[PDB]
Amino acid sequence: HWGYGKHNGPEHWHKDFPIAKGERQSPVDIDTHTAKYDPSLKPLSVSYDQATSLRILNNGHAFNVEFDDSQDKAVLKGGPLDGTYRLIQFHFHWGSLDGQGSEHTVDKKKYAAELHLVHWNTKYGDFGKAVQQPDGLAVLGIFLKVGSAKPGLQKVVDVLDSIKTKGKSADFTNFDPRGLLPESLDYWTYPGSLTTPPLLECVTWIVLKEPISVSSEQVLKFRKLNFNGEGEPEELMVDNWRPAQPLKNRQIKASFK
Ligand SMILES: NS(=O)(=O)c1ccc(SCc2ccc(Cl)cc2)s1
Ligand SMILES: [Zn+2]
Repeated sequence: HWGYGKHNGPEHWHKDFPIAKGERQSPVDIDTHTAKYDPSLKPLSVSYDQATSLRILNNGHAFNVEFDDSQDKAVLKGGPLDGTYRLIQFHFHWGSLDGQGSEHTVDKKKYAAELHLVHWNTKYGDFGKAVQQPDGLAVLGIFLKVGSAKPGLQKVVDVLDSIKTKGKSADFTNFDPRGLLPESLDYWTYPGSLTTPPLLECVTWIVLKEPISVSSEQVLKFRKLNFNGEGEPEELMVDNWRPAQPLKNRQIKASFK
């Protein structure tokens, strides 16, 4: 199976998922000087007051915090988007060391981690249908830097010891994802893909400019997770990021001057 190791990592993925070498792959480097301010972009609308978290799952690649997406409870709209996109899950990508971990980069800078809030376009009815469409998903990406703790992250951190290994899940209700946002919703946006297999070219990416800060201690607990299943040789869950891919024929737009 695919993963992040030496033998099954990003440089191998194209052998089973040829779209890995496609024309709208993610992540990318965001060249801040080349990104054009687009005064026609809207403020984003992040409506998470009725979000219903259900469960957290170690899927062998990351951990996903899952939401009830059976009604418009937690939705993303506006910005570059047409229509309404429902929150299904969030997850992170992180490094073995603070100097790497993000998937997007900003003028080649790597952040310690990157949060992805994954949303699907309601016009397609369910997530599986959405990922087959070029405007099927909207992923809100937020960089993490190490400094002061993020108080709204600690609930997530504290449940990680209960889902150490692949396939473990735990009940995770009443978690408010608004506590993971930065102050500003200034963003860059471009058309891209999933950053893991199957690498489908179905995402409008919205990457916030302002990182959140989390503590060393919080990230260290991410790095205690395991890629392996229970009882299997321990492989720490670290460096679960895909590097930047060719920009090709795409324009990154900025919401801000
Ligand atoms: N890291 S990311 O681009 O946000 C991300 C990669 C993978 C997803 S959900 C993966 C997947 C894709 C297709 C199906 Cl049908 C079920 C799950 S979001
Ligand atoms: Zn992701």
